[PDB]
Amino acid sequence: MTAVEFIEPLTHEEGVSQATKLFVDTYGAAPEGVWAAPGRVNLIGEHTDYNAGLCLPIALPHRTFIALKPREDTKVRVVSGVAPDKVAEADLDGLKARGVDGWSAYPTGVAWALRQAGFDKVKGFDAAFVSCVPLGSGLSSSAAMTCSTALALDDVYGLGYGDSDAGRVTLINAAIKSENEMAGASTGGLDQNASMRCTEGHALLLDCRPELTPLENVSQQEFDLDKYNLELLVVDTQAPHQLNDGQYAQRRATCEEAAKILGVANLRVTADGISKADDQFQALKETLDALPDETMKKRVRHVVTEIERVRSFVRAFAQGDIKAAGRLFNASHDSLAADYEVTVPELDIAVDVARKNGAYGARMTGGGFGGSIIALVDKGQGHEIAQKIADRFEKEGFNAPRALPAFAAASASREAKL
Ligand SMILES: OC[C@H]1O[C@H](O)[C@H](F)[C@@H](O)[C@H]1O
Ligand SMILES: [Cl-]
Repeated sequence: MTAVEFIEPLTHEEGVSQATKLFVDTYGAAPEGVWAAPGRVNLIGEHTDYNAGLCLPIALPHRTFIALKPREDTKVRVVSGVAPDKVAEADLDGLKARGVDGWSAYPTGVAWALRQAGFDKVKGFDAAFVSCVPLGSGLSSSAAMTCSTALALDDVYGLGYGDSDAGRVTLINAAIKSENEMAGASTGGLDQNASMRCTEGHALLLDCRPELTPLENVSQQEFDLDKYNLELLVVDTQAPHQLNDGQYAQRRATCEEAAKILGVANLRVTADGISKADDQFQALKETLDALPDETMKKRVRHVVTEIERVRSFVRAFAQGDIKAAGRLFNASHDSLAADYEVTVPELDIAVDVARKNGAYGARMTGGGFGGSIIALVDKGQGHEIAQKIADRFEKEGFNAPRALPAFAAASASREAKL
C-alpha cells in the first residue's frame, strides 16, 4: 500500500511558469499576464448561501492560474493542463445560455455574463489554465476557474472592478451567472465570494441577504490556526459522485417551496425570527408545524440551526474555545447527514475516524454528495489522522482518499503582467 497523498499547492512561481508555458505551447503568442483564484473550504454555514444565510469560508492556498490574452474578435479559445492537446473554441457573438460545449462553458460564460451586463468592451480571449484545486473534491475548482477568468478579463479590458472588494462583487456575479446559466451548474455564491474576497489569516463571515451592499455583507474574522496550535486537516474522499445529478438543485427547490409556504422571501427571515425568540425551541416547533412534509421540516431545521451555528462558531473561535468550535463543526455535519441528507458513507466514515482520533471536530465541507471533509486537529496530527482515514477506506473497499494542507490564504490576484 502507498501512504496517503498530500496534494501541495502550486507556488506563485510554479503557477505562473506552468500557465505561461501552456499558453505559449498552445497559442505561440505571450499572454498579457497570469491571474489566479483560489479554491475554498467552508468552515461552517453549509447550504445556507442560497437561503440568504451566513457562511464562513477560507480561501485555500491551492489556486487555478489563468494565462490570458484578449482578442480583437469574439473568439474564445481555452486549454487546460489536464487535457493540453484539446483546445476548446466558442464565439461570444450571439452566444446564448447553454451555448457552449463542456468545461469551456465556465470561462467562456464569464465573458458572456460580462457582455450580458453591458460590458460591451469585453470581446474574445485566449486562455490557458493550470490548477492544483483537486477535481471532484468539493473545494470549488469551478469558482477558481470562473473567478480567475473574471479577474483576468476585468484587468485586460480595464473594466475597473478588480481593484476593490465592492467592485469584485460585479465579477463574482458574472462568475456565478456563468456557472448557473452557461454551464447549467446550480450554484449559490459561497464559493465565488470566498475566492475573490477572502484574506490571508481570516475567514470570511459572509451574509448572503441579497439586499446588502458589499461593505455590509462581509466581516473578516481572525482565523490564525497557529495562535491555537491547530491544523485544519482537509481530506478529499475521492468518493465517486456526480455534478448536476439533480440532488443539489432539489435541496434548493425544497428550501424555496418552504419559504413560499412560510410566506417569507427566504429562510433567513424564518431563522432570524427563531433566533430572536426567547424560547427558540418553541419558535422552531411553530415553524416546522406550518410545513406538512416531513423531509421539508428536516431541511428547514438544518438551515435554521446552521445559520445560528455560524454565529456560535465566530464567537467560539474568537474566544479560543476550540472544543466549542469543534462541537459546532460536529453539529453542522450531523445536521447535514440527518436533516439535510447530503452526506455519503465516505464522508461520514472519514468524519467518524477524525472524531475517534482526537479531532476537536470534523465535518463535510461544500455541497456534499461526495468531496471533502475538514477537521480541527492539534498541530502535527493531520498526517496521522489522514492515514487513519486512508487505512479505514481500504478496509471499507473505498477509493483511496487524498489530503491537502490548509490555512486561510489570499483571494484572487494578478500573478504576472507583461
Ligand atoms: O454550502 C453548500 C455549497 O454547495 C456548493 O458548493 C455550492 F456551490 C455553494 O454555493 C454552496 O451552496
Ligand atoms: Cl430535498
